[PDB]
Amino acid sequence: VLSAADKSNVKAAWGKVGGNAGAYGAEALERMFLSFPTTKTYFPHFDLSHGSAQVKGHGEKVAAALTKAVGHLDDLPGTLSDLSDLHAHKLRVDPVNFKLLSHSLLVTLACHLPNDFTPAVHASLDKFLANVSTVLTSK
Amino acid sequence: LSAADKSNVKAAWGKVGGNAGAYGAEALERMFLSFPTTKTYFPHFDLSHGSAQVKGHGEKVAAALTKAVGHLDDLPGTLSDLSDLHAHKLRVDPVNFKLLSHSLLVTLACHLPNDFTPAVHASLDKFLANVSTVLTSK
Amino acid sequence: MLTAEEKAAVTGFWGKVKVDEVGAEALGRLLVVYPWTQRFFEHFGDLSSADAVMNNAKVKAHGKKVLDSFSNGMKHLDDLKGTFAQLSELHCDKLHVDPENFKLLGNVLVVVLARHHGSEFTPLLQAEFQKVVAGVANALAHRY
Amino acid sequence: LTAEEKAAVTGFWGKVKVDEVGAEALGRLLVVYPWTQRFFEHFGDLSSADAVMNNAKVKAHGKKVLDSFSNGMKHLDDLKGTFAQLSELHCDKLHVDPENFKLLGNVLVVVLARHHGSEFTPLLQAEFQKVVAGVANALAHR
Ligand code: HEM
Ligand code: HEM
Ligand code: HEM
Ligand code: HEM
Repeated sequence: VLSAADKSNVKAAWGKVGGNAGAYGAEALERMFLSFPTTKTYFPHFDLSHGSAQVKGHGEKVAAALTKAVGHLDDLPGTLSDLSDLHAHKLRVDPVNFKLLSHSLLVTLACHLPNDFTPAVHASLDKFLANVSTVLTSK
Repeated sequence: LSAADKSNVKAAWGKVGGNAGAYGAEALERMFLSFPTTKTYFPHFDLSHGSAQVKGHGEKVAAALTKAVGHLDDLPGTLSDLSDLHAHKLRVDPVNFKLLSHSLLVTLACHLPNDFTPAVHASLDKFLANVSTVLTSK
Repeated sequence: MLTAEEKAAVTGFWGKVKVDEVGAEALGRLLVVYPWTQRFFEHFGDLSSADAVMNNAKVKAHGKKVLDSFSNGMKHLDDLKGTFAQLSELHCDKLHVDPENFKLLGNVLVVVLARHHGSEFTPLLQAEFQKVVAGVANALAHRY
Repeated sequence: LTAEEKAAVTGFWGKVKVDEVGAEALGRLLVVYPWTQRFFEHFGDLSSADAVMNNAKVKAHGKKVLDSFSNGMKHLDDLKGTFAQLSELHCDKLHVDPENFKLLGNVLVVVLARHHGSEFTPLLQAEFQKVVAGVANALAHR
C-alpha cells in the first residue's frame, strides 16, 4: 500500500517487460481462463480459445492499463477513474476475479523473466496488482 | 475515497461519541467470543468478561478509529505508527481485521439501530477496510 | 460444533426474529454494502441507490426465501451439508457465485440481527449464530 | 481429475527440482505475504528478503512441505487421508486459518513457472491449479 521500494520494483520489472507488454497481458488472460474458467463468464460474446484475435487485442488494453498505472503510480485513483467506473459500476467484477488475474500476471511474468522476478519484485507486484485491483472496484 | 463515504463516516462516528470506548471494548469482546482464534494474539491479556485490559484496550482501539476518522484524507499518514505495530511487530494476519471489523459493525448496529442505515453501513465497512489494509500494508 | 445447550438459545432466540423483514433487509444491505453482488441480480431492475435497492419488491421478495432457507437450515442443524446440497448446485455450477460471497451474506445477516435485537442479542448468543452462518456458508460451497 | 491428467502432472512433477523448489516457494510466501512470518518467527532471522531466502530452516521446512507435497501426488484421491495429519497441526495446534494454504499453493505455482519457463504451459498451470486447490482444501478439512 505501497513503499518507495515498491514503486521502484514495479517500474523496474515492467521496464524489462518492455515492448512485450502486449503479449504478456494476452497470456495472463489466456492463463486466467483455462486456470479459472468461472472467469470466462465476464467475456460472454468473445472468442475465448487459444491464439485468439480478441484474447490478444484485449490484452493490449489490459496491459496498456497497467503501463499507464506504473507510470502514474502516485495517484492510482485519478488514473484509473474510468476503469473502476467500468469494472465497478457498469460490469461489477467480483473482487476475487481481480486477484486471479493478478496471479496470472505474476505466473506470466515469472516464466518469461526468471532473473528479474525476485522475491522482492514478486513482493511489490502482488501489492501493485492487489492495489490496482482495489482502485478498480471503488467509489 | 468517495466523499459521501467520508461524510457518512463522520456522522457515523459523531453519534457514537464517547461511547466509542465502551463499544471498542464490546466489539473486542464480541470478536473474542465469536472468533476464539483471535485470542491467540493476546496471551498476555486476562480475557474473562469485564477484564480491565480488555476494557482498557477497547478504549485504545475506539480512540484509534476516532483518529482515523477525522484525518480521513491521509491514512498511511496518521496510522503509520500503527501499521508498524500491526504489520511489522505483531505481524497480524489480515483475516483477523475482517474479524475485528465485522464485530464493531455488529456492536454499532446493536447500540445505534436508527443511525445504522444501509448507506452509512457500507461506508463504515469500506472504511474499516482501508484502516486494515493500512495497518497491514508495509 | 453445536452442543444441545448451544442449540436452544439459537433455536429459542430464532423465533423472536422477523425472519421476513430481517431477510429483505439483509439482502438489501448485502447488495448496497457489497455492490458487485448486484450482478447476480441485474434482473431485479433498479439498484441505482441505497433506497431503491431497499424498497425494491424483489430484493424484499428474495429477502424472504433465503431467511426461509436459514429457518429450514435451522430446523435441520446437524445436516446443513445436505439440506443445502441442492443450493450448492444452483450457486456453484449455474450462477457461479464465488464462495467468499456467501460468507459476506452471513456476516451481514449477523449485523441485521444486532440492529433488530440490540442488546437482547448478546456477545455469547452472537457466537453461536456465527457457528450457524459459518456452517451454512460452509455447506453452500460444498460442491466446490 | 482423470488419469489423463494424473499422468501429465506426474510427468512434470518428476522433472521438478524438489529440494530447492520448496525452499524457494516457502521463502516467497513469507516474503510476499509478510504476515505468514509469525508462524515461523521461531525459525529465526526473517528480518528481510535475503535473510528469509537464505535462512536454513526456511530451507529445510521448504523440503519437508514440498515433500509432503509429493506424497499427495501419489494419493490424489484421498488427499483427505494424506493430509489429515497435517490439517491436524495446521488448524488445531497452529491455528493457521485456511486462506494461507491457498496462498502457498499459489506461491508454489508462481515458482514452477520460474524454474521451467515456457514448458509450464498455460494448460499445465490449470492442472496444477487444481492440485493446489485440493491440497489447499485437504489441509482445510478440520
Ligand atoms: C489489473 C487489473 C485490470 C485491468 C488493468 C483491466 C483493464 C481493462 C481495460 C483496459 C479494459 C478495456 C477498456 C477499453 O477497451 O476502453 C477492460 C475491460 C474489461 N475488463 Fe478488465 N482489467 C483488469 C481486471 C479485470 C478482471 C479480473 C476482469 C474479469 C474477470 C475484467 C473484465 C473485463 C471485461 C469483461 C471488460 C470489457 C467487456 C468486453 O470487452 O466485452 N477485468 N479492462
Ligand atoms: C481496526 C483495526 C485495528 C485497530 C485500529 C487497532 C488498534 C490497536 C491499538 C490502538 C493498539 C494499542 C497500541 C498501544 O496501546 O500503544 C493495538 C494493539 C494491539 N492490537 Fe490492534 N487494532 C486493530 C486490529 C487488530 C486485530 C484484528 C488484532 C488481532 C486480533 C489486533 C491485535 C493487537 C494486539 C495483539 C496489540 C498489542 C497490545 C499491547 O501491546 O498492549 N489489532 N491495536
Ligand atoms: C447465506 C447464503 C445464501 C443462501 C442460504 C441463499 C439461498 C437461496 C435461496 C433460498 C434462493 C431461492 C431458492 C428458490 O426459490 O428455489 C436463492 C437464489 C439465488 N441466490 Fe442465493 N443464497 C445465499 C447467498 C447468495 C449470494 C452471496 C449470492 C450472490 C453473491 C446469491 C445469489 C442468488 C441468486 C442470483 C438466486 C436466484 C434464485 C433463482 O434461481 O431464481 N445468493 N438463494
Ligand atoms: C498447504 C501447504 C502446506 C504444507 C504442504 C505443509 C506441510 C507441513 C509439514 C509436513 C510440517 C511438519 C510435520 C512434522 O514433521 O511434524 C509443517 C509444519 C508447520 N507448518 Fe506447514 N504446511 C503447509 C501450510 C502451512 C502454512 C501456509 C503455514 C503458515 C501460514 C504453515 C505453518 C507451519 C508451522 C508454524 C509448522 C510447525 C513447524 C514444525 O513442525 O516445527 N503451514 N507444515
